[PDB]
Amino acid sequence: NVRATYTVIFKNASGLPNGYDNWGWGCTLSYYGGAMIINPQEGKYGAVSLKRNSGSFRGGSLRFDMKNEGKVAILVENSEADEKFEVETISPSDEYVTYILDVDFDLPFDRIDFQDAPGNGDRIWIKNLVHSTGSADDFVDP
Ligand SMILES: OC[C@H]1O[C@@H](O[C@H]2[C@H](O)[C@@H](O)[C@H](O[C@H]3[C@H](O)[C@@H](O)[C@H](O[C@H]4[C@H](O)[C@@H](O)[C@H](O[C@H]5[C@H](O)[C@@H](O)[C@H](O[C@H]6[C@H](O)[C@@H](O)[C@@H](O)O[C@@H]6CO)O[C@@H]5CO)O[C@@H]4CO)O[C@@H]3CO)O[C@@H]2CO)[C@H](O)[C@@H](O)[C@@H]1O
Repeated sequence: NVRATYTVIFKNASGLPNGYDNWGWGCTLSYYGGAMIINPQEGKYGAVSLKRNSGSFRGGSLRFDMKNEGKVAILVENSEADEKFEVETISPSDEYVTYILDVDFDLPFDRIDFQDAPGNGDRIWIKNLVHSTGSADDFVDP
């Protein structure tokens, strides 16, 4: 079977996704309108860090809808190795945009981070977060 595995982490969020803890820092999270809303603290470069409690992801791509007042760094991490990887930094947008990003990290990852890169407290809204084991080019949106 050469088709990808698509993991819908959350569609509309009314809390953390079942199977995930938050190992984030320097922010508060709220949930409204199906969005996970990150409110980072000024000067903390805060982030949500969704930690898959059991198991890991490998390579593939990350898909999500986001709007954001400031630049957002997308990272993944391997908690066993304590190794992080910067996937992309996304510029501000006042409207939701769908991103599909290749993850070229070559260790498995069990943490997915959305970070307030400028450290200015700019808010971030996320919906419809999905991992695919396949490439962004080959992604068909579940
Ligand atoms: O309780 C559950 C569980 O916890 C376990 O411990 C976890 C913990 O929960 C978790 O929060 C912690 O997470 C780490 C994470 O692993 C690291 O990757 C992350 O690293 C951050 C760092 O904290 C930030 O300071 C840094 O911010 C940088 C930024 O990267 C850089 O771009 C920015 O540059 C500025 C520059 O300084 C200016 O001069 C200018 O040029 O502008 C630029 C851009 O604005 O500077 C920032 C400040 O330096 O980012 C990195 C990367 O994200 O840190 C977090 C928090 O510590 O991980 C631990 C595990 O190790 C327990 O172990 C377990 O028992 C328990 O159950």
